[PDB]
Amino acid sequence: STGSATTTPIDSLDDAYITPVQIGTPAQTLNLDFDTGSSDLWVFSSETTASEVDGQTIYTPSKSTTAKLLSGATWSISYGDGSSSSGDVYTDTVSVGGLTVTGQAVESAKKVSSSFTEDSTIDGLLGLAFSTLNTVSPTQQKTFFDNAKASLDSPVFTADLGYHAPGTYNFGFIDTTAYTGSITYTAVSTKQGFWEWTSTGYAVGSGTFKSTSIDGIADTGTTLLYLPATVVSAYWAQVSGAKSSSSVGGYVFPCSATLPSFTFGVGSARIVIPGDYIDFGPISTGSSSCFGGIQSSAGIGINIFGDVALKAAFVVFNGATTPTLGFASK
Repeated sequence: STGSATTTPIDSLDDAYITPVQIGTPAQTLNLDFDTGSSDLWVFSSETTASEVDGQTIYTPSKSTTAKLLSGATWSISYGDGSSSSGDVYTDTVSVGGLTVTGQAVESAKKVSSSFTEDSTIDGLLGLAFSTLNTVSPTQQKTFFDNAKASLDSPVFTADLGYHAPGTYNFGFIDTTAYTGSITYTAVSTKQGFWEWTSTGYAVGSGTFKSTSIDGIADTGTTLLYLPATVVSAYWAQVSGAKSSSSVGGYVFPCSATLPSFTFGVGSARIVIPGDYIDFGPISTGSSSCFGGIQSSAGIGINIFGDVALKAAFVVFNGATTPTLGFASK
């Protein structure tokens, strides 16, 4: 089997991407944030504290003839941005782009933190990291991809995120029309539960490539590109007036600037992030200070190849017995 679904930016900045997902019988379609950095499929629901729902579409398990309470199971998750959610668990039928999994754990939110409530466009998350990170207790549950894998034509999914435009998540096949050149595959460590890999270096604009190993994670659920402070300083030094602002929370730059590109290495191959992809717009409405899309990872503990990087590539998440990642230009 295969599936193919369009993913759409939630706003004009590409702050996140939503993909429609069918849950239950009859189908209830929710727009979920596909997150290769986490491993829970959780949704706003009829169980979510009413004051914490503000415009989201909810899953109502009592209206699904295939929903079953997973007795005794609870979940609770905290994300790198400080947001969180928790609740109980159903199993139900879940379809993405024509690919169907029966008995998928659908984690129903009883509580969500303010940033989820405040984002009316995201009805939940669909985790695509390794199932070892799934938070369901006392019986850990499998991701949608893990459950689908054996049925897929090939045990892979691909992320093709757009810049200021829709893109595609495919399951079970590699669309050879969706990228240019060849796909360069690189090793993955699953020891932390992430799609963790080592970039071979970087360049800023037209500058020379610096060969240096940068371990980080391919994370569709993180907006920006988080890299070591040395790398980030080298990038922003090429932008007149750019500075790191403690009060804003990262590098800012004059909105009048033209940003240089940023290149990252995948083996001997190179992925070029155009400068425009690094512009996240005014820090507050009407400001002439703009927020940068490349930020320091120093306070995180891990480097994160988030959407800013991934949207410049066609990315293969290869879930073969030994997982690997593939990157192609497009």
